[PDB]
Amino acid sequence: MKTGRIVKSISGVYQVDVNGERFNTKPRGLFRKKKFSPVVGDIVEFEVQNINEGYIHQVFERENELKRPPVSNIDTLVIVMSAVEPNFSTQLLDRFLVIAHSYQLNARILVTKKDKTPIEKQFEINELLKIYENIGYETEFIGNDDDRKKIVEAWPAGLIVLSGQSGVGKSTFLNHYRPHVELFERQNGYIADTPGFSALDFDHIDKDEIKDYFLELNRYGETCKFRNCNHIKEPNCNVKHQLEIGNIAQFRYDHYLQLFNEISN
Amino acid sequence: RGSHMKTGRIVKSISGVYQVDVNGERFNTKPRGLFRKKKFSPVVGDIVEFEVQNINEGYIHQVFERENELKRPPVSNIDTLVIVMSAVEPNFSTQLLDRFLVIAHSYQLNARILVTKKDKTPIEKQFEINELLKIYENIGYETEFIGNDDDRKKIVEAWPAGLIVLSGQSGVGKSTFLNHYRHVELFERQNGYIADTPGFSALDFDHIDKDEIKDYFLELNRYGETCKFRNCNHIKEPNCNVKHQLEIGNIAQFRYDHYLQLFNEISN
Ligand SMILES: [Zn+2]
Ligand SMILES: [Zn+2]
Repeated sequence: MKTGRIVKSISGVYQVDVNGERFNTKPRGLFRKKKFSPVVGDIVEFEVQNINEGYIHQVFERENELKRPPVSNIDTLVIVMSAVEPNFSTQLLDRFLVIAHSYQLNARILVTKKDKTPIEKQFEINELLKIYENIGYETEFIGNDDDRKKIVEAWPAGLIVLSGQSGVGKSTFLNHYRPHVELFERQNGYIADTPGFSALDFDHIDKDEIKDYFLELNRYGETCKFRNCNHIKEPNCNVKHQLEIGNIAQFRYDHYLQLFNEISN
Repeated sequence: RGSHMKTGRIVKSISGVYQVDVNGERFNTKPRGLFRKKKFSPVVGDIVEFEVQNINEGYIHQVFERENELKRPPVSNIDTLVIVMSAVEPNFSTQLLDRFLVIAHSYQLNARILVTKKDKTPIEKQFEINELLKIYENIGYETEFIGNDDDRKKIVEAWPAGLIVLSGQSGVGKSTFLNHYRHVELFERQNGYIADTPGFSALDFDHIDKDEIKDYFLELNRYGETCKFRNCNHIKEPNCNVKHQLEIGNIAQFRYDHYLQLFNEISN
């Protein structure tokens, strides 16, 4: 028996990587079901046959997954934002982070097009990224002067998936590895060759979960007077309080309220 | 207005006054003479009978025989020792966990296993760890694997009734469980109490003989019953059921390996 990640799917043959060695595996004889469809990202236990073939015994229960593209067990969603063309937007970035955590994904932030960004504007984005760093995210600000392969190689261990709108430069990263979805090797893991549905979407989300996905509202929410305080019109609200003494950025709370209202309608 | 003689647990010990919890009510008790005359040696966790004096104080009558204890810190009558290990920072070690379980059972403590930092752990490593925890489960331990997402107060509340002591080394996430509650003190929870402790160490080559080690590998204990050899240490003895169960996969190699290393280490 061997364990590894499915990196490639084609006509019901699943290619599992085990310590850099590829095995062309299939489902064992019995399996056809609603719970019988492996995806790229799946961790499987398989029995070796014919040197580099095998028969999948179990698919481990997925920690997470996306439907478009179909990919499971994502270790880090990199949210890719351009500094210009279009302008860096905390409204958009806050939306993306919320959707990331709605799918249970760890996220980090990558800003592109530094070399096309006026330095005064660069310094504005820097102070904004420090508020995201306060909240708990890793942030990077790059342009054409930075080695993209080494950026990708240095990201945390495991499966990287890139997410972000068209034209932010995701393919500039994905073409150091590439030329449906396939995983490619990094020194300490993998990267998917297809972005996470680009401008990512929420799937099902209720108005009461949004505060969970603002990680600082989540934290500061723990002592709000009301049990399930939405931090909107509740008295004795510690989010309102931490906002008032400046440990929550106003744009974060503004975006929270906008999204809360959007989801209710 | 209540009864005269009461039984409960010492939750706090400060300068010769022993605070005793009787059904959620605290009584500050001591021996009924000069503190000098050293009559009782009570420890946090002790079950004691006292006579009620001046409303919410008392005279200790009797400390019941300890079912178990630690000397460091000094705490008796532990219902569950929770061994807290990180998945990462530092890396999960079946070597260290096996050692901790041996110390635990050497003090006749029931143990369970808590792994932290799931959220900092690459998913492929998480599944490796889930696969190792299933082996400890087959051996008969309760196991949990948590990160930041999980509700601590809730987990710490859902553990078996009575006194929980968390044990594990520096920087593993233990402080985080206790902050929903706050030498040593017990804090009330629904269904019992909880306390802290800084992990084990010089407790192996402290009171354990080479011949006891196999008692505290719970599956070696159980399989050892039908070894032909008297006092079988499962090393080179023939007609060894441990060696046999191992050969057919009922004992994990890493368990037998850790047993062998520890045995050789205590032969010094
Ligand atoms: Zn609130
Ligand atoms: Zn034996």
